[PDB]
Amino acid sequence: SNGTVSPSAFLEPFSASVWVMMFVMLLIVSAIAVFVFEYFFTIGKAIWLLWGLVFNNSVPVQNPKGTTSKIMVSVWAFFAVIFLASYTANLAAFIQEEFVDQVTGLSDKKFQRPHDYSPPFRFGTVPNGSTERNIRNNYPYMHQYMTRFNQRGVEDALVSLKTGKLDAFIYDAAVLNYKAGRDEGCKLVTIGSGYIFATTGYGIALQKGSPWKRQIDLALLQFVGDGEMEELETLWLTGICHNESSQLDIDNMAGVFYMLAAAMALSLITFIWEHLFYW
Amino acid sequence: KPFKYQGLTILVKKEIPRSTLDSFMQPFQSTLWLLVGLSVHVVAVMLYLLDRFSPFLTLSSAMWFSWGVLLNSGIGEGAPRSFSARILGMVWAGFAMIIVASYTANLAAFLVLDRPEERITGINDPRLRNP
Amino acid sequence: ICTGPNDTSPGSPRHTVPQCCYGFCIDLLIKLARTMNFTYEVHLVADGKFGTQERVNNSNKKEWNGMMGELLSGQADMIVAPLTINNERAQYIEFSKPFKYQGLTILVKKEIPRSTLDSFMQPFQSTLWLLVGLSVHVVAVMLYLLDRFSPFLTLSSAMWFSWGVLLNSGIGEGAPRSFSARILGMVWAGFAMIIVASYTANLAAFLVLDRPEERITGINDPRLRNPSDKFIYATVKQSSVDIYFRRQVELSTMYRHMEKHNYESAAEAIQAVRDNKLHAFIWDSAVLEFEASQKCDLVTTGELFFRSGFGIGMRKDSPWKQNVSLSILKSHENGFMEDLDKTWVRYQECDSRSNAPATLTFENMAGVFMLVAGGIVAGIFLIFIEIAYKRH
Repeated sequence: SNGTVSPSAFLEPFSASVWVMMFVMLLIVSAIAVFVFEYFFTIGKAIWLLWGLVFNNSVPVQNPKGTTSKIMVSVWAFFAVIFLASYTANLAAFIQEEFVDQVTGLSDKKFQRPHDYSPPFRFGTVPNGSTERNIRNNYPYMHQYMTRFNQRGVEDALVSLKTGKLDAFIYDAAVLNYKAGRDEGCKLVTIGSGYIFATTGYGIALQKGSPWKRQIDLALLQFVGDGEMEELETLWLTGICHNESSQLDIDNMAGVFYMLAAAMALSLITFIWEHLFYW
Repeated sequence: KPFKYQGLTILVKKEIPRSTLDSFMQPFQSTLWLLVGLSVHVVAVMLYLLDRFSPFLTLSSAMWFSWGVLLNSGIGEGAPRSFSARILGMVWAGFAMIIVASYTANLAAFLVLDRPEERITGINDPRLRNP
Repeated sequence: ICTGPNDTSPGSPRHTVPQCCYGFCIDLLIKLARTMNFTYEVHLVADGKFGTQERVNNSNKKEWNGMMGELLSGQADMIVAPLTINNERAQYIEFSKPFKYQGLTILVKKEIPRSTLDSFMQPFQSTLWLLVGLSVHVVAVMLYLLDRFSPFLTLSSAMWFSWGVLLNSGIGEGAPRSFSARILGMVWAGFAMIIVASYTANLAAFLVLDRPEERITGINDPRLRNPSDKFIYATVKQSSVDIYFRRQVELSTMYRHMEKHNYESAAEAIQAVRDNKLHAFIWDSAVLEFEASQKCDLVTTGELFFRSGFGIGMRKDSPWKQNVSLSILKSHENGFMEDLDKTWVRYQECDSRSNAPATLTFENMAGVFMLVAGGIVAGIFLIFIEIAYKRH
């Protein structure tokens, strides 16, 4: 999926408790301080100076005249530059395009109810397999919904899912893991970061009461214990996208634009409030 | 007996960084650039529109203030006089700080367009393993 | 109702008292008992060992302990337990198809970041802090001297200029007048910019401590491949993992580090890891991930190795093999087993696991809040100092 960035991502660097403690309590304490230190310069001018100093942008302010007030402003500005450096130290990593899964799992309501959506969700499986048997014995209605989206094979399903013809492909785990590893551009991923439903394995078929069952079982267990399975799977079943500089769009900066929109709204509300107050 | 010990290895061409004239404009998309440019002007106009009709900051003063606080220059020493204008201006300065910090956090990253695509991790690398 | 030993401590009188048992194995067994018409009688093990082929002292005869020790002796005939399938155990007794596919993993301490008041001042050394504190004053003073003795900015104004240049405040009002001072002020401003840029560059790493050693990487971790006397890791004595580590040809060396610290039970090893007594715990993935989800200060590493499954052990000559195999597989195919996982293993109290950088909180910069409080309480005294000064 293309993914998106939450509007609250740029508030995530610092917890809301830290934000409210510094920017309401600590800020007002420092401002009322500097005001009373200057008294021994309206409080509005004081809070304006503190606000401008928290994030320095050459904002026009009226500096206090007292020596102790100047010391207070200097220590607050040291605090503010610490804040700015800490906030911008990991701002790039916090504002990162995160990829959200559109389907939570095999029990998602999109699979359960495909009709109640503006697009008909297009998802099916390759017939003549254990997957269709499991789907039938578990979910008959969703199987008869499968019937019109059946794919000829795995490569056909992959090339159809690369385009807009299909949305999801349901099939056994190992093949999909191999395909996702060997996919070009890593545009195909399994849901749930490796969500497995049947959690079954591949076995060696034998005739009923075959005398070879014991020897085969011992051989496979010996191979598993000696670790050969590890290099055999990392030589054949290994993938490319496994174990693996972006522009910023309006969606990435959606939160700050919402903040400024709310600021414009509250400024208009305060404008109305002061007109009624003076009236 | 050998006179030089060595082994097989891979030679590749170094992709020298070719810097375009718009590289520093890469971090911010063109649509974002236009949107923030329009936002600067609309904030600049609304500041003096709100300030002039205050019973309790002209064109040039307001626009210079907005541009300077956006660029952190201090070109215009003119502060708004009305309260709601104060809040609007301080939020505008905060948004300017956030956007310039975001631009800084990725300007140098897009200033040099070097990626480890040409780097080869021996013979176990995929692009050589997979023709 | 399960009859088991009362005291698990070695060298203690172990008498069979009936406790009450319930869990994934228990309700799996009741599922088998409902699907297949039979009666059960659950009882605990004489000891706390899963099972290991061991030599006995007399006559050097092989024997099994724990589950298979009871099973081969006829005391029990079927096992519901997290019993790993391996070559050694399959030779004598037979295992059904796995009811939980899982590998091996390492559990370690989360090691929450150490928060200190002086974290923010860490980037620069104390000597450098003192030297720059002297440098701001000395630059202020020769700026004052240069402007005072100009051929054609008082002391307090000079200090305010220097301080507002060192830290961006705007307090300093009034540029130097003499041309000699107007270049030294500029170069001091450049020095201040260099200082603040250097401070900003890497204060994040010093504010929140990193995890150079905590980032375990499977069994390929250097302190796991080559065990030292400082990093101690162990597991449950006489279990599947002991046999596995004894079987590999390359890992034998660390197995020699492994034998002298083995714990009697998984819970004891988990507790030892919890209180920073055991650095790392080698165990099956399922129990470790459940513990990490439940015990919030414990963390898994990943890189699963020796993938296997928990199986139902049973005697080599018993008629229940096919029946239990089909029953357990039918429990696989339908909705039973993922429901059981949801009800018993799939629930989190804390996760705090993400690839994003850590979110800054109170303790991360409690130092700067204490610093601003100290600034407030210092100002509330320097005001009386300056009032006394104005009195003079």
